[PDB]
Amino acid sequence: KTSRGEIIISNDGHTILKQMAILHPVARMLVEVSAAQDSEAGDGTTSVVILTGALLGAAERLLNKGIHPTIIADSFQSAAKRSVDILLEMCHKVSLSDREQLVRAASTSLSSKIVSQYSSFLAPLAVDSVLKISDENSKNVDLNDIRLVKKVGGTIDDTEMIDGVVLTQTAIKSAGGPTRKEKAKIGLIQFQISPPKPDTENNIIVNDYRQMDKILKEERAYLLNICKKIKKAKCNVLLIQKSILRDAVNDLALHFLSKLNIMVVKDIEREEIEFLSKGLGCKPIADIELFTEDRLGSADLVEEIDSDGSKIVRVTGIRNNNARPTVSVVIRGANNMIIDETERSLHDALCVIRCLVKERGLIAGGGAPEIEISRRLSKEARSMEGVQAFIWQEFASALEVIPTTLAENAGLNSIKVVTELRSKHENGELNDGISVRRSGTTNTYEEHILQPVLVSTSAITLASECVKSILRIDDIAFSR
Amino acid sequence: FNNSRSDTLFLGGEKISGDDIRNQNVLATMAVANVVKSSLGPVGLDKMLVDDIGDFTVTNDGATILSLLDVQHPAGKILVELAQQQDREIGDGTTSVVIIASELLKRANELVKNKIHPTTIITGFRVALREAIRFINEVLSTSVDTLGKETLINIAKTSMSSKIIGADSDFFSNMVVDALLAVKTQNSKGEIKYPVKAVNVLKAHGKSATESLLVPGYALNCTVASQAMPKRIAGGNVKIACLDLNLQKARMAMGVQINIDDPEQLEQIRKREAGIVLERVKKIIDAGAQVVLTTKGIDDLCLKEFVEAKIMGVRRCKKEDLRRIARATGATLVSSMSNLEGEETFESSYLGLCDEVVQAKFSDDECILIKGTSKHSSSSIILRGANDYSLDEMERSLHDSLSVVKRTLESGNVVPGGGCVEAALNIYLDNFATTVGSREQLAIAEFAAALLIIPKTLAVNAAKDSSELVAKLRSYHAASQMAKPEDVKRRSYRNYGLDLIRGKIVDEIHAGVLEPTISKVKSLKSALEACVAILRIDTMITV
Amino acid sequence: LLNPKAESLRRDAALKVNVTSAEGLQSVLETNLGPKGTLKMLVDGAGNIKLTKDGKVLLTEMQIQSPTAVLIARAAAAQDEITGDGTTTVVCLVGELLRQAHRFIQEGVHPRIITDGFEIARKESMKFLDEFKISKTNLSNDREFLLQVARSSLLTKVDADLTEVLTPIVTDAVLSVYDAQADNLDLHMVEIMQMQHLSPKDTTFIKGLVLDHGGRHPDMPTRVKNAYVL
Amino acid sequence: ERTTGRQAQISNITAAKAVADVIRTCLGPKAMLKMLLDPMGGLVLTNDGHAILREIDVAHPAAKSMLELSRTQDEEVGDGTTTVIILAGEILAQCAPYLIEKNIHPVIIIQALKKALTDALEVIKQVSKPVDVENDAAMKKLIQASIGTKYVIHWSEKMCELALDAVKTVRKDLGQTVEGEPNFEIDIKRYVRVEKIPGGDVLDSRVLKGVLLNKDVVHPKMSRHIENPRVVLLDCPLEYKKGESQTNIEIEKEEDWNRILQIEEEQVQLMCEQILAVRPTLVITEKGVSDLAQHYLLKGGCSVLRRVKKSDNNRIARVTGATIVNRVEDLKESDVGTNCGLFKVEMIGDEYFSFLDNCKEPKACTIMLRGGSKDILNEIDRNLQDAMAVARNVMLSPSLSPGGGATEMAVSVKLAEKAKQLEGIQQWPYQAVADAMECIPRTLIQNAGGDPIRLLSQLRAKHAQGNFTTGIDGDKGKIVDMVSYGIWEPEVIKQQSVKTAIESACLLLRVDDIVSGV
Repeated sequence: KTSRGEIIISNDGHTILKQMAILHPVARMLVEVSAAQDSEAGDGTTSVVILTGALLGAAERLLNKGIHPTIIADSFQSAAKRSVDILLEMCHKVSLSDREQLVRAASTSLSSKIVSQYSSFLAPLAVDSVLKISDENSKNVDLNDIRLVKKVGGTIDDTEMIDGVVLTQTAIKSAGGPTRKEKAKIGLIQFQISPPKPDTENNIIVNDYRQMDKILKEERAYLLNICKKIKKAKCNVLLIQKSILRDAVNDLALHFLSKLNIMVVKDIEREEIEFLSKGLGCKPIADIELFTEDRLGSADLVEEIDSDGSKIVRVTGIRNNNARPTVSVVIRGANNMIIDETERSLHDALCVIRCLVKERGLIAGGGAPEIEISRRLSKEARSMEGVQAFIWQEFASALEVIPTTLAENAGLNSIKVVTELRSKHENGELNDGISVRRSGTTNTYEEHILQPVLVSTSAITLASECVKSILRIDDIAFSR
Repeated sequence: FNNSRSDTLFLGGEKISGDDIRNQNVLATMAVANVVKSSLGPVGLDKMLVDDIGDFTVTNDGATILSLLDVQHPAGKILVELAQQQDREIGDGTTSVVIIASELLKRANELVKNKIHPTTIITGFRVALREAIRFINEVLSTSVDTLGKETLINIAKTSMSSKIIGADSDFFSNMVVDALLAVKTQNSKGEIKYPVKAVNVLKAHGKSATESLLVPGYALNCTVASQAMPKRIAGGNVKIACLDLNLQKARMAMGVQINIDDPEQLEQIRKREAGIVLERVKKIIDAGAQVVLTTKGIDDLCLKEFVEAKIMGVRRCKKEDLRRIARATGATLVSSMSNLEGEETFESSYLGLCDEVVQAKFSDDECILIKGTSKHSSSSIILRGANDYSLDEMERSLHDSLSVVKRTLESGNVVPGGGCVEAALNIYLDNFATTVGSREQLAIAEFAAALLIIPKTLAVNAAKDSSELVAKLRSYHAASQMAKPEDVKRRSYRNYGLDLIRGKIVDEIHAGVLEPTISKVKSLKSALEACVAILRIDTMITV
Repeated sequence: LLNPKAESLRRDAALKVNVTSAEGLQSVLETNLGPKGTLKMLVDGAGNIKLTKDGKVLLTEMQIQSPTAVLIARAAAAQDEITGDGTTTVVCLVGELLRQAHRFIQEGVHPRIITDGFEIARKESMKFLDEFKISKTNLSNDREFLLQVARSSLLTKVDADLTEVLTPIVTDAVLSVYDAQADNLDLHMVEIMQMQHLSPKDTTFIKGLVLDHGGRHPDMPTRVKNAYVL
Repeated sequence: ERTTGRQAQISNITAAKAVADVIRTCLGPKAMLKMLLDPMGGLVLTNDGHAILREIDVAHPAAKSMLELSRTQDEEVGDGTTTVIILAGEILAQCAPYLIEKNIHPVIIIQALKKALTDALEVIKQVSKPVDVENDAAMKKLIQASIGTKYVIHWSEKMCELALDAVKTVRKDLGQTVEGEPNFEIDIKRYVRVEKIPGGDVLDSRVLKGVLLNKDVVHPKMSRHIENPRVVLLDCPLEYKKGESQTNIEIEKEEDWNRILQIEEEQVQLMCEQILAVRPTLVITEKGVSDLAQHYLLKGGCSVLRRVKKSDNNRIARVTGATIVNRVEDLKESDVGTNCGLFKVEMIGDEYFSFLDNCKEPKACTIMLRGGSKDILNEIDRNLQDAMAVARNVMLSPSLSPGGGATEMAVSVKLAEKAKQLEGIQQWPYQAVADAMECIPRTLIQNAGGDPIRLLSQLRAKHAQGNFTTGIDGDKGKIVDMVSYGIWEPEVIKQQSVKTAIESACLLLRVDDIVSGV
């Protein structure tokens, strides 16, 4: 229950920790880790927090033995680097050149949502969008370059990739709107073309015919002088930042820019100003005096296409060396709850594919790697000596909290299911895990449960960094 | 009690969890269930809703009470959303849905002391819910027992018991049930939707109330005006002309006085007004219409043409009646003859096909009987009785009793209520709980035993003992379901319900209590949707 | 059996408190009754001081929560507008009538018989009221008898020293404005004015009218006999 | 917030018991006074039951429901308002040990009260005696019970004639098995509405059938009497109108002023031609009429009457038949005012009047009240409605029942004897109803000073042996016969006393929980 009185509920650890409003400074680090968990891997924000609490619980036993937290934090560094190296040995290497593995990985992420049978066309959408922006050896690929456009109307089966770019706004509905342009150059104008309107008190009083023409000639000439400087730069399409305070583009300016054969799209959302300046490879224009051709783009065709009722503008063929294939995907649906859940479902599908691009390979989820790594670190702990050797044993026991909690939250017997994993993982390798579909221990690879390796890699990496930032705090004082 | 002020875990709000929040969820749904506990069923009683202003209101509807009920609680507001889900969809049965979810939470809290995990409690309910709908679908049946037994008659008999009409209702129910059964039509693409308003009910002063006759067709209340015209004509086939435009001499307006100082105006207005009304009749007798219905009346001179042609005219017809005649007789209401630049009746286009139109002589008012048109399927009821003062109360109660009958027939798939759904599914899930097992048998046993709370609290408002009736209700269905799957029976009869009017256990199919499939399936499934959402909350964070 | 912000007395206790509260007002107005009574002084709190032996004049200045004494003050409202004197006597008749009936209420007598017994005795008192009265002549030579009548009203409200001074003044004030016939008398024609810095025994009667603003000039004649008013 | 268990049933009984126990002393002519203490220094000493209940502030909603019953009961009949509340409160008190201590389900008690309601009304019909409603001398003695002991006692002879002629005016006696029984359709509120006229005499006050208006002829020379008048009713006034849209009239040239002056005469004349289309003999407009329309309708041979209230036009449609029409252009010729008796404009009390009356009984009328002053008219007004309410109960059925507790005891004796033959679970609450019927005359005994134990037991024994007409006297206080000593009450009061009290007592038992919320 928020302080404002709003009542919300959900099982997502990212939404819980965001609205939890933790005033405890050390506990606020778990929120930043969940933010980094969603920014890097995109999934596992709940398990990375639980793994942090286990290392803090294991550190409590280390402090009772007279061990200084510096060695405790330093031993977690070698424990995290070793756990990832062991995870890479059991990981099944996959490549981006195989399109059959990416569709199956995206289809399983879409089976957890209300939309299931319609994911047949949704799975290659996220796959084909990444394969164009992946190239090779690109490491991290920002999903912010993929823009999911939500429009009301249509259906789920209607989708257009439009890899070039897609805007959020319609075209001019007044008199003179071209609504289409061929061989266009698209700039980004943060300015707004309006008659002079100072922020102080102003008023227009016309008591005579000479006063009416005086106001009209000063306004029409001031608007035309701005329109003349735009034509000299050969600007076919203009994007005006949306400002509801004053007038964005005057109706007289719409008639002037229509005579000059210049396409006009106004009321551009301020959130997209930062996005359109990157993908289109253009630069922001504060003033008309600095507004020139060098900051424009290149567009073969700019048209307004309306599937049903949307009247959305699309642009193709940026044809720039600095601008690269930034893709904006349009999502359509009947009800408002469709395009919403679909956007969040495809966003999680993009995060799973993003994990495979930065780090190739995948592992079997359901607590499978947590059991085997804990068994190997227990055997490899004999190779160490001194205080650190006991930490390897406690670090292995701290990795078993994730598979134990999965058995507890699913109604299965806690102690029974965990022992079944240690028994089956001895003979087999990563072939068995916890699955809620079979209500027991079975093969997660046959049940189509696939967790990418980058999620388990980032969860262990962020856990070692979170526990470090915790134990390094020996005191707190008021500082203003 | 009331866990607060935690010395550790510093937050901007209080945090509770453990068995404290699980006990508050049971106490919250208990007070909400007690509000609708006494309002369950028709035997329930109304309650008072008091606001902060000091005013109040009195209503027995459980849906309006829960909407105005003030409850501050995370699980309590979930039941409020559950109450709004049943009102916006089904609109009835919200009282029974809350009682189901309330008993499930009380028995689920007992499973916590049994060391049963809540996910198994949730999974045990979901697996049982899918198989319960399958068992409900097996006991479903369409409308039956119309020949050899009486079902819809007992429906109209219980609905008329609160009115004077209930004395002769045994004779009156035969007219409403037989009519509405034959009036059903498929509408568009085999809908088979019974009409909500049909079979216009008339009244008469003759004899007693038991003389009411059911006419196989529509019957309009009006006379033939001049008696020189025959009351029975065209037995084999007859055409009825539906005309809203008058055949009477056309005037200018109700506020225009005729004052003629110019003898040219007297000849111009007369022959013009007389020439148009004769042109309207000329297009009738030439169209072959033996029956003419006019809403504004017919003049005397224009009617003379109908006397020689044996055409039956009617003066001052009701406009609301003739619009239904066009659908029953296949005709079309004629607004005006001024369409385009021509004047004519569009012969055979607006004339409907009919069998015979005969005037039956009745006491006091006399009506016009129309039987066997082209496509009608409809009928009419003319009530003869002591006086109109009673028939007006009978006609209003007949339409109210027709409302209960048309809703039961509107759904082609019904299930007997009054405890048949809860008791039959309880015994089935008892033996079915072994077919699953694996820690889920205890959840199915508690889910099945939670169904007996609906007939239990229902018999409490009837002053009858709920311990004896609910127990005996199980013994009757238990022995009835032993030989049922064997496809051989001797004394085995299922579907025994609970009749609280007479205080005895009888079959609700013959008693007249039936509920549609949409009512029972959505009430049981949605009750678990709000029940699971409450069981999934292990923690409450409040600023 | 109660409502919030409400107080109620049940059984006969509600009547006993109303009688007891009326007995409290009786003991207050028992001392000032008659010419041998006492002169009460009331203080509003704003600095005003009023000394009056009249019953109603005191009740209007006093604030009483007891609802029984409120009706007694309302009972005296019709006394001054009709009788004009004897409001204290009426209060003593109401209080003692409740005390004498209080003894019979404790014995179990229903108040209706007590109430009806007072109304029957009231009708019998009116019959004896006309027998005990003395018919006085309408002659205007009764001023000598009116001197004793004026003393009855004066001796009550004063110390009896101002009665002999006010006896010819009050008696001649009514007879002068009243012509001799049946008719009636109007007391509005008698004006009452006051001036300080003198003794009360100097009170004299004025046959004419007293004017406020006088002529200021040293040469104006003080005494003018047989002058024409303009 | 919420009340569960059997304690809520007790709270509903104590809520009605608290209201009943207060007004117990308000029953009878000997009823004791009550003193209400307001937060202000003022007080209310009157014994009127309806006046005290309106000044009492209660909390529990069942106590407010009893006050809502008194508001409806006071409108039906003039007296007996507290009798229903005391009766409904005692039934819940007598059934309190049966509902709580005996652990009886409330529906069993509620279903028993439905049978006891019919059984109690059948006894009243047997105890009541027939009376002649067509005798003018007998009805004046029946109304006199509500006349005397009031300011009108000096005019009682004139008050009984004014009340009898007023009741006979509004009532219409019709019955048959054809269209049903209207039950005479007597409505005091709307159709008996009176017009107080200052001056004149109380004897001069007459009850006229029709609508009385204070507006005279609006033209100096016009016909003041019409043999066969025809009334036409309409809403829109007769005068120069304006356009429904925006109208901007700017007149500069001197020759443009006559254009509006000609339109002013045309727009008024067009409204008059719509009225004269039926050739009426009278014109009655709800709003005012301009002087221009006065001359246009004067040439048409009709009288113009403006400024008539809307509440009067509804009653004019009964005495005339003219259908209310809003716009004058929509006026039908079917609105003719035929069957209108007299148009006489004769002035009464230095104020010009008009007569809409006729020779027929629409069940609508306006009583003409005249007296010595306006304060006398106000005393006659409220006393005339109370006199007609008593006469209304007599005209609704030719039966009278003995008062003073005779009818209350007559039902309790027959109910106890009839319940013994039923032999069911409902037999126990029937004795509680019979005990509640005995508390009403016992309340009169407690107010009369007599022994409630001795007089009640002896009065019940006289019903099982003697007649049922023996009640309790208010003035004396001893058991006496009501018929011989001239104490009577109509049955309609007894019909609404038993029916409304039991029906309200059932509604209070149906609520076992108090819901808190908006």
